[PDB]
Amino acid sequence: PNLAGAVEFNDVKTLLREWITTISDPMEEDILQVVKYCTDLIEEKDLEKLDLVIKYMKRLMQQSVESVWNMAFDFILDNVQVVLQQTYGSTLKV
Amino acid sequence: RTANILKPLMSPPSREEIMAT
Amino acid sequence: NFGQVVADVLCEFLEVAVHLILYVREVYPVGIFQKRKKYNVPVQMSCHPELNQYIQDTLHCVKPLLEKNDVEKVVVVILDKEHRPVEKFVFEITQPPISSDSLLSHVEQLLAAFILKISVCDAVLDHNPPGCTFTVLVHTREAATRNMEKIQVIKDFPWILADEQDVHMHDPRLIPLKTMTSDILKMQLYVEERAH
Repeated sequence: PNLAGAVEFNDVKTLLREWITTISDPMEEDILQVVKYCTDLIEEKDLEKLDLVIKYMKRLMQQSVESVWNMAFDFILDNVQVVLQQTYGSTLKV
Repeated sequence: RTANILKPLMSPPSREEIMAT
Repeated sequence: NFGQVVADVLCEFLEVAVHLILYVREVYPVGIFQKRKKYNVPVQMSCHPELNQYIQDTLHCVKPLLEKNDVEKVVVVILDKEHRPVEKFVFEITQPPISSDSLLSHVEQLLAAFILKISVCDAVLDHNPPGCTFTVLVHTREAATRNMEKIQVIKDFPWILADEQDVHMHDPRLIPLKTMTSDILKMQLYVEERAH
């Protein structure tokens, strides 16, 4: 098991793509389901993927679409990082 | 903090002993 | 029974990766390294006989512990001149316990990509203060007497238990390079890098 909708990195890309670009909305359920996906990458010891997703979401969300996506990213980063701190004793990067 | 970590006793050759060429 | 062939595969790999790290992190001067090709990648490899011997004694001793799968992570530690750890290259290992042809070459295909990540890894790490030394640490799964025995394989090359001073790094920040899965091997390489 892993999946946002589903799975391979370059399909998780396309989904995050269609999400962040077209939507422009704070579906709070959905931000949450991304936090869960990220922290599960942590538990599955899958850090390469955790980093490509975090980095890709920085690119697509920081550029803007107003700012809703700016607090969202911050929020996802926060939770990923507290979990990383407990399970690896390390914060991530950039 | 526990002891399931192993280490060689011997050290790798120093930068100097290499430059000894 | 494959215990030994995966250990085989991994030892050949870690040698390549260790050498490359000492080159790319500049723990030894450019000039003792010779260009080579491994897993079809451009790599560097010391040809200083004692450095080579050192790195080999280490891997030879770890091998049997890989065979029985008791090693949890193998870590290459770069130390500053005060012997404080500046950064660690962490190879976290799993060996999931059967087989239809050319499994091994698919596994080496995947390891090749680790070698590259290492060779272009200056792009993501801050460079170290000069006069850095390095060391190898083997984290066992279990704290076990059996482990010390099977590692003591060369007299003239003893192992001891690590101190807190060997392992403590304050405030580590995490830079994953590569993860892989297969029927025989699951491994990830991340760097833990000192904060300031």
